[PDB]
Amino acid sequence: SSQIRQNYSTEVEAAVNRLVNLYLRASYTYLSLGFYFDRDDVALEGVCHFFRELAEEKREGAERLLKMQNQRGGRALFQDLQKPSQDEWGTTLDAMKAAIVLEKSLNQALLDLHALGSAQADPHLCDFLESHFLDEEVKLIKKMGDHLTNIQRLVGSQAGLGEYLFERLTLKHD
Amino acid sequence: SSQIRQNYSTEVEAAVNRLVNLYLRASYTYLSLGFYFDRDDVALEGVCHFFRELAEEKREGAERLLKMQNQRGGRALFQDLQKPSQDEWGTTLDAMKAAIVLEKSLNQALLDLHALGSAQADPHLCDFLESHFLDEEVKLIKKMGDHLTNIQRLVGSQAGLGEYLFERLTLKHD
Amino acid sequence: SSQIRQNYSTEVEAAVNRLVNLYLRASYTYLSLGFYFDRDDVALEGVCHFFRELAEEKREGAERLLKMQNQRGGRALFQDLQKPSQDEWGTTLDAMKAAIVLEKSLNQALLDLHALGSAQADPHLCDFLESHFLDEEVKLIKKMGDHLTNIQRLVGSQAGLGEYLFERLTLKHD
Amino acid sequence: SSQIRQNYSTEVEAAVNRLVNLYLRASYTYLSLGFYFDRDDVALEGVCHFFRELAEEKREGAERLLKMQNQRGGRALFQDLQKPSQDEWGTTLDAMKAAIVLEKSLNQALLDLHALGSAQADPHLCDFLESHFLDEEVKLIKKMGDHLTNIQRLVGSQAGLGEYLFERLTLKHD
Repeated sequence: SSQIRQNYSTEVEAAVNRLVNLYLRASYTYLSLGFYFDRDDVALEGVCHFFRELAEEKREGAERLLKMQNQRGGRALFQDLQKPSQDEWGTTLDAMKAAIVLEKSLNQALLDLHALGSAQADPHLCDFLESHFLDEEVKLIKKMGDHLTNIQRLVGSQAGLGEYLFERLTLKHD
Repeated sequence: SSQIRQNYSTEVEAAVNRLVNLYLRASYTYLSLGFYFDRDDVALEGVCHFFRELAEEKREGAERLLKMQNQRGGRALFQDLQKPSQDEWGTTLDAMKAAIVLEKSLNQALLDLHALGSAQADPHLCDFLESHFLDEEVKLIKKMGDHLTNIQRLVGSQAGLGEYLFERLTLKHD
Repeated sequence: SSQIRQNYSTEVEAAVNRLVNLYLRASYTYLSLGFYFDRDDVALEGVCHFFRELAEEKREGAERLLKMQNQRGGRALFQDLQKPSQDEWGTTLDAMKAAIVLEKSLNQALLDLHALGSAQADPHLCDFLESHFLDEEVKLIKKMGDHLTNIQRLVGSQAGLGEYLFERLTLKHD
Repeated sequence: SSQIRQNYSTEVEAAVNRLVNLYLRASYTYLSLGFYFDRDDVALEGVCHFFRELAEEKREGAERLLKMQNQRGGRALFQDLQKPSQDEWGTTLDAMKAAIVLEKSLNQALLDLHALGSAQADPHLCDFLESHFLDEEVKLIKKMGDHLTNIQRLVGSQAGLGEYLFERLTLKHD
């Protein structure tokens, strides 16, 4: 193993490596969601921008885990990154419902790793997770929850106008 | 009684103490109205913000009365604060109708205390009330009157879109 | 329930709601303590000040819990707010002793909610509490412990003068 | 009478003239109180400043009334100014006691003039009095009430030390 490793289990090392793949795959998904709203036949700039920023955020989440792996003396392993589940993502409502499901599963994975951390008695991992990932995740899912109920009230009324105005007044103005 | 008290009646002292409870209870109500519009399933940020600022304003109104009580040589008494009448507040229209009724009754209470003040021949109380509470109250109820007729024109048309746009263009932009 | 709620239990939702009531009621207690020391026959401005700033702090502690409730997917419920235990609070010593007892029970409430959070396996709650309430509470109860021993040495020597000097050199100068 | 005079009664005109004398005499009393605390055998600088600033305030109050008399079309009449009731004023406690009694009588005079103003239906006089004198008077009598209970707790412990620390920490530092 390596000279610096201390109270870092193979069970956690392997789970951190699996979580890096999940973050990296969420990133790839948001890259796909963002460039779909840039198509000339979808053309919702604010929505493209929303998903592109989250792509970057998840890539950074994966790098932060990758660096931690190395601080603890673990060794990183990279697996294939499955392409995003869909190639066309629908409307803003369909894309937001897809994104919150995605975030929810990333959050479950953090929660599972944290439970491992405490089972393994690793206070540093538990802290690392609580400090950088657990709250960010709770805030993001609430933002997305908020966006869903606002898209749902607009789109119920007049779907095309609703999508344009949400993108216009919430995503290009908040 | 206390060395500084002069032309301050027990009838007014008791009414000021009752008005502190009313302000404090209005504050608690606006705290409840504001955090309802923050729920992920209501998600109207501007409306949450409107009621949260009024919560603060009413708490300050109660403190201003509390300080006056002490300047006049009266003694403050605090009673229980009843929880807000409702736990879920409806839509922006239902919340604004509830708020203007609330303001109207606070205003009636000021008006009643002012009438006491003049019956008791207390020029300072009458001035204190006219200077800090009576005009603020008249302006606030007119603002709320204005908001009601604007929410009512939007919501008549397309209710969901109407609520989003009011929150968007009047409360996040005025 | 709500689309965003995840790993948030009823035990804890219910417990945050009651802790909101405790904070709000501590807030109301300090309002009373602060305005008591403003009475012309007590006249200790630094003490009035001390307790008024704690009233603001506990009201904000309650709003911070209320905002988290909504981020997690929980639903806020407000109960009546019991009036402060006393109407007249005695001397600075009697007031500090009551205040440290109040903070101690607030702290026990946080400590019990923290224990719930971990029994329920809620890492985010435990983190939120550790980050915003647990340390602030330890530091405040120490500041108050310090203040009691200083008031006790002063007041032991000469009562009136000891209260005046503590208010003058510790509360109007620290 | 004068081309500008309108709804100004001869009763109010005369009462303003008597209030000018009261203010001017209160001013003369504070001039005396202030230079008494400047005597080398009293030597309480903060107490001297306190009463000298009030002397100046009362002379300005008298000038405010005189300018009003002229705006209303009234005619000012000046009577003899009786010398202060005492030539030696005792201790800070005795001097504060005397001063609060002086402000109380000035305040009763304002109140009685206000009552006249309303009996005569003089809205401008009532406003003038409310705006410039009635509140200033309620805050000053509270400050003096605060000062008396602070001097009484000090002086009750060790009279010479109590007077020195009051002058030192409240009047040279508040």
